[PDB]
Amino acid sequence: MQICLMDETGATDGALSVLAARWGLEHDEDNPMALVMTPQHLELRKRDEPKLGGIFVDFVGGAMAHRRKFGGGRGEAVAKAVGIKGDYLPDVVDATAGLGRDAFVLASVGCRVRMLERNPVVAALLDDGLTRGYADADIGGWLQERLQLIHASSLTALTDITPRPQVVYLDPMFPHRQKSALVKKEMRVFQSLVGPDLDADGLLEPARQLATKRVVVKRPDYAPPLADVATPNAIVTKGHRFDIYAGTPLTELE
Repeated sequence: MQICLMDETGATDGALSVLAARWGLEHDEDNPMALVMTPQHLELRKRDEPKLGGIFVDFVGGAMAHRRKFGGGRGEAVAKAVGIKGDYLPDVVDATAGLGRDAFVLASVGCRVRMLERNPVVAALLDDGLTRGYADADIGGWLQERLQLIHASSLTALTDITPRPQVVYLDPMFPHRQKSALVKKEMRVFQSLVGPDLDADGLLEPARQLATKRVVVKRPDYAPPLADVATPNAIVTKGHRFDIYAGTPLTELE
C-alpha cells in the first residue's frame, strides 16, 4: 500500500524503513495521506489539512481514558449489544478494528477481544497503540491478554479464526453523507485514508458463521441494515443503533 512515510524521530536508526517493510507499505511522496513516526508514537495526517493535526491510537490516555471512566463501561450501548450481562464476558472478534475505540471498551469491561484489520497502515497504527498500551503500568498486563491484533481480511481469515468467539462485532466505514459526521478531525482524517468499505455487505455472512452466539453491527441512524438483512433485535443509541443477529452454534463441542 502507498502512503507518504515521514520521519520525525531524529534517530536515524532506520526504524521507519523497517516499519514500512514490516507492513508492506510503499513510500509515495505525492500521497494525500502521511504516516508519521514521532519519538513517542506513530500517527496519521491529512497533508492538505495541517490544522487538523495527526491522529494516533491511544489506549492509555486522552479520549479513551476518559471514555473508560464516563463512557458507561458495561453500561455502554455497544457493551449491552454484545450481551455483556451479569458475569458474562464473551470472547469477541472485532472484525473491523478501525481505531480500536469500541474494541478497547469491550476489553476494558473484561471481554477477551481480537481485532481483525485488513488495512496495513491502520494495522501499523493499531500495532503502535498496543505497544504503548502493553507498556502501561496500569493496563499493560491485562491488555496483552484481552486485546490482540490480527492483520488480514475479515472476509476470508474470519472463518479461519479459532477458537470461535461467542460474539463478532462489525462497524465498517459507512458512506457518510452528512457533513455533521465529517466535522471532527478523527473522522475527517481516518476516512480520507480508508474511505467507505465498498464491500461492507459481504461481512455479515461470514460474521454469523464465526460467532457462536451473536453478531453486533453498528449502524448510523436511518442507515439500512448490513446486507439488507432485517432484524427485530437492536439497541438504539444517540446517533446510531446496533443491529443484533444470531451466530452459528457449536458442532463438535469437545
